[PDB]
Amino acid sequence: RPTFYRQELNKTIWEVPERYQNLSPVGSGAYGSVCAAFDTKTGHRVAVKKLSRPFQSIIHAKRTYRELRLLKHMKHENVIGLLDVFTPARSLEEFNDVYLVTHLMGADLNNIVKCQKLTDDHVQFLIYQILRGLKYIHSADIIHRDLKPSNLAVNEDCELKILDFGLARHTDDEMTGYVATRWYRAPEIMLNWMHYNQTVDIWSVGCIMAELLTGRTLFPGTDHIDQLKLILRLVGTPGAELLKKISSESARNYIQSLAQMPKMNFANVFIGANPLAVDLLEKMLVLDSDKRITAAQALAHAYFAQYHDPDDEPVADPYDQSFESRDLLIDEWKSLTYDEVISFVPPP
Ligand SMILES: NNC(=O)c1ccc(-c2ccc(Cl)cc2)o1
Ligand SMILES: [Cl-]
Ligand SMILES: [Cl-]
Ligand SMILES: [Cl-]
Ligand SMILES: [Cl-]
Ligand SMILES: [Cl-]
Ligand SMILES: [Mg+2]
Repeated sequence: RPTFYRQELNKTIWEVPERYQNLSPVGSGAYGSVCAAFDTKTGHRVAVKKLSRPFQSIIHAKRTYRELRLLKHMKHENVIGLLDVFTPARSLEEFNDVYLVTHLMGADLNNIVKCQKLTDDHVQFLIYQILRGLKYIHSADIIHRDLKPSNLAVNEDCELKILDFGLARHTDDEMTGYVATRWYRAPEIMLNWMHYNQTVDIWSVGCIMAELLTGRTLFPGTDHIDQLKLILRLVGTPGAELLKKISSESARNYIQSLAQMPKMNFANVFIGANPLAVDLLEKMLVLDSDKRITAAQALAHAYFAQYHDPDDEPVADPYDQSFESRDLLIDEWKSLTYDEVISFVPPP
């Protein structure tokens, strides 16, 4: 067991191993507080996140266990990994606090979209890396659920990592009105007309790719209905083949009210873009999710010819998510979390 030291930073007690020095607050949501630190064991600048109220309810205790399981599993160059996890508790009986340690990220994709002149080569390399990471995530039967520019870390060498997996955290208030939190969601998820599946992440990749090519949000809706109208004007209203599949009475009802529109010509929307970029966007931005390109299929598209290496696009170890359908008490979720903290082995 390492030695721990205590300090107060912005009205919060931080108790951390001596290896972590020069702690400085960086931000805080309702999920926890975050400090930047220097890790003397590894030489890395790190983010230390102290969870807030990790075991306050059954829903909160399960969410804590879900986040720790997911971060312990992810071992890939284009996905955030777990450097360390610790608790100052010496036993299950005094266990209350959980701290998570990752590499400190600087710029997100939001920063480089607003500010930099992107070549076609930049767009190829950035979207290649998102798809390489997503092939890995989807091979474990994990859905990200919240891909958007602020959840993509990028360095000076244009190297990218996926972060901030959806933990089923977002509220109705957070999705309301003119908000980036909704602009990258697939239309069938927008109003819960279908259950989440991994094809929803490819829709988000299409919205990010369009925004790197134009410098502008693809579907900046002022509310759910305005955003659906922007989507259907580009990709067309449902055809007979898709209508047949639509199980939700709610959806077919509102959709039959709208005048029919054809799919637009994407070469006239994305003026001057590489024709191979236009072709790949037509394969991602398909209303019928069964017909979208997969991450594994997209990596072999001629747009990525310069970067594609089928011997260096790895898949994940199997991931057991059976806990998701399990009914447990707060203290049982807390005991499972404690076992995962004490069994952690750091990376090489
Ligand atoms: N396999 N797909 C489906 O079961 C499904 C159910 C609902 C939809 C859907 C897609 C776009 C709009 Cl606008 C409305 C509904 O797709
Ligand atoms: Cl230490
Ligand atoms: Cl990492
Ligand atoms: Cl504790
Ligand atoms: Cl964003
Ligand atoms: Cl597993
Ligand atoms: Mg985020």
